[PDB]
Amino acid sequence: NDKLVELSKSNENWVMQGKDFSGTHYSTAKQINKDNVKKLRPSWSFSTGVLNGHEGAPLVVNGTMYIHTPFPNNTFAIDLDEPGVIKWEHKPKQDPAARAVACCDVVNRGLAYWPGDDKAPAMIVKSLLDGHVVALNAETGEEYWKVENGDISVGQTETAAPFVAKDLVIQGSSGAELGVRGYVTAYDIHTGEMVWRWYATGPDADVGLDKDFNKHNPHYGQKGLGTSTWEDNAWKIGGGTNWGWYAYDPQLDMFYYGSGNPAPWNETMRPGDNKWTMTIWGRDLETGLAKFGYQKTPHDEWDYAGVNVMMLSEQKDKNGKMRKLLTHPDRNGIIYTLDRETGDLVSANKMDDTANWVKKVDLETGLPIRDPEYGTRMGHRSRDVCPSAMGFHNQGFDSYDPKRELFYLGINHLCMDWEPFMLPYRAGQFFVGANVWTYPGPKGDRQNGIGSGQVKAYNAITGEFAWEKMEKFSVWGGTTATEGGLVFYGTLDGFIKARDADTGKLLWKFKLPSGVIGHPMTYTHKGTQYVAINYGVGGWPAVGLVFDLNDPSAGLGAVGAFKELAKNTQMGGGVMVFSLDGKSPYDDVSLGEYGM
Amino acid sequence: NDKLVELSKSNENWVMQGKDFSGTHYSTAKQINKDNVKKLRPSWSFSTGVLNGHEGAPLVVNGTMYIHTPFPNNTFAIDLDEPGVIKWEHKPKQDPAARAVACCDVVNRGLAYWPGDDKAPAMIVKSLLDGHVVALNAETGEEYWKVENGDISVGQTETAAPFVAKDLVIQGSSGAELGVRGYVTAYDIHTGEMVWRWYATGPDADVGLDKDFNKHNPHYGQKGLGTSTWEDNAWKIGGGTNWGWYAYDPQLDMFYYGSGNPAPWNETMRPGDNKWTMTIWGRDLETGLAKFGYQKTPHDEWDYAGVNVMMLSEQKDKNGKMRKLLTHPDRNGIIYTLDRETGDLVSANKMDDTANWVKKVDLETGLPIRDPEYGTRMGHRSRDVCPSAMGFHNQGFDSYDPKRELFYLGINHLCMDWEPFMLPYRAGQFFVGANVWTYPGPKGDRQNGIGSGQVKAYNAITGEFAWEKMEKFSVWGGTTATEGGLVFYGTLDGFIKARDADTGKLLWKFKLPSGVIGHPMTYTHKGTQYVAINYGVGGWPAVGLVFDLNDPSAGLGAVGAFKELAKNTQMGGGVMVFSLDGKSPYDDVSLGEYGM
Amino acid sequence: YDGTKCKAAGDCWEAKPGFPDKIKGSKYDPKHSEKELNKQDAALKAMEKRNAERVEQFKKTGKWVY
Amino acid sequence: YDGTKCKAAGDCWEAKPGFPDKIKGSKYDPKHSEKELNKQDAALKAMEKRNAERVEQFKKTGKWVY
Ligand SMILES: O=C(O)c1cc(C(=O)O)c2c(n1)C(=O)C(=O)c1cc(C(=O)O)[nH]c1-2
Ligand SMILES: O=C(O)c1cc(C(=O)O)c2c(n1)C(=O)C(=O)c1cc(C(=O)O)[nH]c1-2
Ligand SMILES: [Mg+2]
Ligand SMILES: [Mg+2]
Repeated sequence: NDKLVELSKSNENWVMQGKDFSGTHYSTAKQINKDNVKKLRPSWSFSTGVLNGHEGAPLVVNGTMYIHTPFPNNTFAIDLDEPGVIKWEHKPKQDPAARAVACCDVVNRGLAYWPGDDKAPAMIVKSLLDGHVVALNAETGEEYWKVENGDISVGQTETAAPFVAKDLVIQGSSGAELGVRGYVTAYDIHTGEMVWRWYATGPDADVGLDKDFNKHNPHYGQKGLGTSTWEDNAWKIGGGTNWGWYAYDPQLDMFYYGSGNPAPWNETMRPGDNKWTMTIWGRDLETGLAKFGYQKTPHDEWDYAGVNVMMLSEQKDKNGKMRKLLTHPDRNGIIYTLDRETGDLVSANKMDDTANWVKKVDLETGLPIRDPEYGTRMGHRSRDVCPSAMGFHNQGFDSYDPKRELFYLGINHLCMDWEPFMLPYRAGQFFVGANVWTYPGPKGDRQNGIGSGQVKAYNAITGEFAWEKMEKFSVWGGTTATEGGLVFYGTLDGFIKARDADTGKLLWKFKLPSGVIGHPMTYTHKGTQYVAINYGVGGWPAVGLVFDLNDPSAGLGAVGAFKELAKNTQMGGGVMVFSLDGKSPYDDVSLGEYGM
Repeated sequence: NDKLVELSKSNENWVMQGKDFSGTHYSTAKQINKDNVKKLRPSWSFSTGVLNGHEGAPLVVNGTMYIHTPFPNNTFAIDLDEPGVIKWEHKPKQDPAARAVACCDVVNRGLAYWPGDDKAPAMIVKSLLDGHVVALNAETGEEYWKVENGDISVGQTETAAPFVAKDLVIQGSSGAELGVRGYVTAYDIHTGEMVWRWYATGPDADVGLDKDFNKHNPHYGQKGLGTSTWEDNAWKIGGGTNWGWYAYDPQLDMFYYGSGNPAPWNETMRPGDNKWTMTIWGRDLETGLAKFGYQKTPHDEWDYAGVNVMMLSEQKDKNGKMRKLLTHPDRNGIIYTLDRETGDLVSANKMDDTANWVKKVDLETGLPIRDPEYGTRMGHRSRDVCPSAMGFHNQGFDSYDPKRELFYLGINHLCMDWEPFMLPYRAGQFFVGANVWTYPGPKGDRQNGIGSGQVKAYNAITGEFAWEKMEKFSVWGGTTATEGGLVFYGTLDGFIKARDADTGKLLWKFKLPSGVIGHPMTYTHKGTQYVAINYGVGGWPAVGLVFDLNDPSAGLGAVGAFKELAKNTQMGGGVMVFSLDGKSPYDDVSLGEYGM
Repeated sequence: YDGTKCKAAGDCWEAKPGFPDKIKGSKYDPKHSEKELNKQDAALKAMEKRNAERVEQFKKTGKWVY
Repeated sequence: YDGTKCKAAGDCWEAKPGFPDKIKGSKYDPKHSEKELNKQDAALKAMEKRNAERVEQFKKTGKWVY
């Protein structure tokens, strides 16, 4: 979308979850910098009126902040000139049964925005847990259309943010833990019409392959593999849902995202590479056809759901050639960098060297060389496998400073024991088939339940870390970087923090009401730079607190890794907004006062 | 309690809901004052993990903050040296059926603290909605005892804060809207033993009268009136619950509180003065026996439940004589000032002159002269009655500046239509019997649903207001005053505000996450003055928002008066803490950082 | 009825125009069930008995058993 | 099974030692119901049809009717 491209250039706006189509989360605003970030204080705040995890972050455009919540997925709009007034709200009516088929808390990763044209005014686009995608008039909040994009009776939900590019709304899928076959769908914003829909497994007619699919890398595999790497019809319930993030290159007119884990978690019930789960896609926008597809984790044994963030950059490779790239920190603990036109593998490095399911990724063959000692299988309990199923990286939307050429990665340091079990598939029921016990990795403090996070600054070409910092808990919510030399992120124990972009030194932090599982965002309004963040702990790490669980293997293995969270945070739900010296519209005390 | 008296002298402590036994809510701390209050911004924050209304405020004693919540009434302790760590928690198990017999949201007005002696350690004391009173070890949070003080099956609940004086825990009662006969009970903190229990209606044997009851004012009434001002056994379900506040004079060894409304709201079903509902009590502490009782509202026709705050002072009367006083802003719109030794009526002035059920209170006869034009009765729709049942003052704990000799009153400007109807009594079911429509009063903006609050500064001897200020919504949560010349309060539309104590000029305000229905509190820690407040809107004014109601007469008449609240706030639940420049323990960024 | 006419100290109630001094037998008779009226006293007495038992045991053992 | 031995481009799966090349008829046979397997696709096809009807009516009337 040409207008989104232009809007994203302005510091007045944050028009999509990733800030820009490249997913940089990079702000050129410098008002807040290394020398004054300690003066950052809350300007104003807003409670969402719901609890459970608050992922994603607000959008800001046209001088309005747009805020989403977890189930029932309410939307609020706020005029930034008077933040205490709710300009409009949208409160969906949903079957509460939708809660029961969400594996990992009733989270939602946020709104999208389409700027309007001469046939339709600007729209806010939201997803609902019960499977719907809804387009709302951005100014008024009134429904423009509502389409069905998932049926909870067969285990489908939606938690991902919709993604707008040109005049399409693209929505992914959730429910691999219930045997849902992944599907990605585009709707025309003007008419609500379905433009295409493509699947992660099955016949090529279902998967949507361009005639030149993987032409530059035929060894990745090409035709027929969506069935031939499965036994009989197991692909029909084969997972590969895409519930994370997208990137988009307007010049190539291609979008990029990863498909998720195969189902069930029990690897013995699905022999074969299980393509095209766990795959990095480069798809043509208008037709949705795949130009390349690289499978990161053939025959997944670990639930390394391949849905994580895509960050686009242009850098010179080791041969001195300028390359258009994507960089992608996977659940499996490898940071993938590919040429985003050809799909060529440029680098594939461990985000932490304790990762042990794979020895290395061979860049020539493109294959991860497995260490059988850390695989999983029926009849065996695998121990001290790194990463955990929760990943060395999960859904957090990270950042890339294009001047420093550094990616700022919010990382989990988590490992696990794992043992599969046999089970039947019944539509609408869970279909996991493994018992899991997750805990802090070797560099942390497993006996004390802490040291399960890291923040690292990474160069995708050299593979080196500019700096590495340990965190008390997994850094779940992503990161945002600015030309002020700052990297912002929130923590599960309830802080927003800023580190020095060059050294990683901790410069500032503030105790929010609840832990953070979304990313910071920033915007400038009437000359003042603001930093805002969701708070309200939840998602996978906090299922123990949120659902009152105690068994260490409960919450798909999360509960035993995060028992100490409840000593540092409780549930919550809201937005906190920060500025230098807490400068605020309400510094004019007459603003909003009765009778003016 | 001698130790509580001593602890309350220090600015490091806030040891009871009223700050001190006189209920002054007055701080001598001057770090924050009228000329630097604009520098106040959040220091740190804490989500309670629950929604609905958050009444009362935290306590602070010997370096620890104690925090309570609405149902299910969880307790948190936090060491102020590291506010992000929860030192201990207490999470009661209660029948959720308790929610259904709460008339006016599942609020709780807070903790009490008993400072310990050689037989038992210091204790935190809490009430539960389901009627229990619980004593917890203050250091560890472990249960010391738990007694039954109400049975939800007959309509009893508990929302009031327990009150500690000497070694007694005193607890009130709730449920007049379900025909509960009011009872007040004392328990020994060491043993859990019930020391006395006295009722608001019935034979004198139940009410607990000293032989000298109303000796100085026999025209108030003395013996037998708990039955003789009722017809037959209607007093058995006659209301008079006490769910508000107490004050205590250690020298007189007397405590003071008001009893609530008679049941049902239908006045025609209970002919008679209905004593001793609606009564100001002065009772001996150790025996509970009443030394005086003044009925403010004989034969209530309006639900002016007489439970509001008591504030003690010593001032010269109009004749120049020093008097020991209590001052009490009633739901019925009259501010009562009595001699707290004799019970003598000193002044009884309208807190706003639009009050019209009463022409004036005759100080000689003690009687409110009724205007029959604004009474209620079967077969009649009463119109434009002021105050509303919600009162010109409700449960907010206000403040008194003893140097300025001014009471800072958080007031509601609300009037009503009212029409009773006949109904039967069934134990455990509601027993209201009136349809009610509340709206902003004449000085506000009825047609736009706003102008329903006031803040006024009041001298109890002259009856003069030093200043009067309008507020968009009813000021529900009380006020706190300091020798920095500041009056703090929170508002239903989600602000904490500071006004000039001398002029009422608005000096500062900050947008909290949710509306406020509890009072500000303050304390000093390691040389820094902090102001803290609960947020999380609810209680009677916000039942429309909290329970999704739209009929104007719903929520006992409140819904039609507060429809605009939802445009300014959503639900929430937490504590926000403020200091000059947001100074915080986490200014040391290493505090609480891994490792480890 | 303006509240200023008192048949005794503390008793100034009067019927409003057209209303009876007593409502028993009138159209306003609440006809309360006397056994319903007694239920909250019974409930309170039961709780008092249970608390007292807890208190006696507490004095003996030093640990509260609800 | 180290992932490096490939049957064809994009197909490098091997059974682990002790495990069969195919699990049908084995202890690990999932014995999936084809009827259950097809339910997802049925649900999505139904939603596509209902969406299409909404789209057609939207084009006709200019206001979305769910
Ligand atoms: O398999 C799926 O389709 C699906 C959905 C989700 C989701 O929809 O939130 C998660 C996962 N998988 C998953 O594997 C996972 O680790 C995870 C973490 C979270 C979270 O937001 O904290 N959601 C999900
Ligand atoms: O009659 C009663 O016993 C009882 C209880 C309460 C309560 O327990 O919260 C209120 C009332 N009455 C009442 O009349 C009232 O206006 C009221 C307001 C509130 C509130 O906290 O917002 N509680 C109560
Ligand atoms: Mg998954
Ligand atoms: Mg009442």
